Amino acid sequence: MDEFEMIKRNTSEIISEEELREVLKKDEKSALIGFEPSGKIHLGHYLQIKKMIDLQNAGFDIIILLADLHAYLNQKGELDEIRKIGDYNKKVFEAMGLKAKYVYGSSFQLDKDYTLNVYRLALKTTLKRARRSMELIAREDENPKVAEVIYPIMQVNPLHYEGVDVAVGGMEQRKIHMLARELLPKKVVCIHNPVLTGLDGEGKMSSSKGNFIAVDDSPEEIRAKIKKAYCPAGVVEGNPIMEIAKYFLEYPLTIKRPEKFGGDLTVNSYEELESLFKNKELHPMDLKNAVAEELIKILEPIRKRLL
Ligand SMILES: N[C@@H](Cc1ccc(Br)cc1)C(=O)O
Repeated sequence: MDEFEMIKRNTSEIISEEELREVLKKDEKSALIGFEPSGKIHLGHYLQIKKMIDLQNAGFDIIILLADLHAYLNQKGELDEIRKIGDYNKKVFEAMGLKAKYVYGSSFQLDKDYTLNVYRLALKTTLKRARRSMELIAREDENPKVAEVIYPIMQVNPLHYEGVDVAVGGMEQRKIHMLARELLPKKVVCIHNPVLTGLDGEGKMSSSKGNFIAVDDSPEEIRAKIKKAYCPAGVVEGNPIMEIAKYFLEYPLTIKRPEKFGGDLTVNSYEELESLFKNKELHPMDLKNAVAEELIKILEPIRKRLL
């Protein structure tokens, strides 16, 4: 894989790929991701951080926006407590091996120019579109607040992207990013990462849903979570165990089993794994055993540093 293919690997879309190729030619390029700070950092976060690390390996300067004001607007609590969750997230991201600059949103998002741009964009953005943009992001609320529609307009504020060539986020961000594509004065390449399925297979992985493996989970804990996880024989779609295998594991993968079940299996790619599992040659228990043990090893250094 050249740089472009490394970056493209395991993303859901790049907007646009011709734009990304132009960016890669530059000496200096920057990529941004924002996160509302989360009390637990989970594999969904890790997947994206891994992508920022790809970008870093591709010579991008990395910026992590600790989106405290956004989290505030999205009902995650008071700013001071959010910022301390932010500082913890920074430690986790550093433990994952990311080399980045960290910025707290509230550092600049209360500046007069930033605020003026919020209001200018507020004039340009329909309520309907703002609300549509937040469907996968907004905290559940029986009586949606004005804060909900301020959030996306802040996210499209041009002062977040000045000197940034690439923005990365989950596919949940795509409607907001489409807003930005249309409104931003200077185009920024969007790279969208896939959204992991929840361990119970019931919806998307999320902090509020308690359906994820946190990167600092004890090995006992990871094993129990994976043991209970949705993982029907033969089915790859919406199978979180297969997702973990696709997104986190290295190949060739050596799947240890009893000789009773075929004995050790060596698989040279995720697509190879996909065919075996789909053909019912690899049973969920062994796939889970392998995924849990490889995942524990993957996360070990991170859990260890957070010690
Ligand atoms: N919308 C992202 C947070 C975010 C992302 C990007 C900016 Br700019 C501001 C905030 C959230 O879902 O984590």
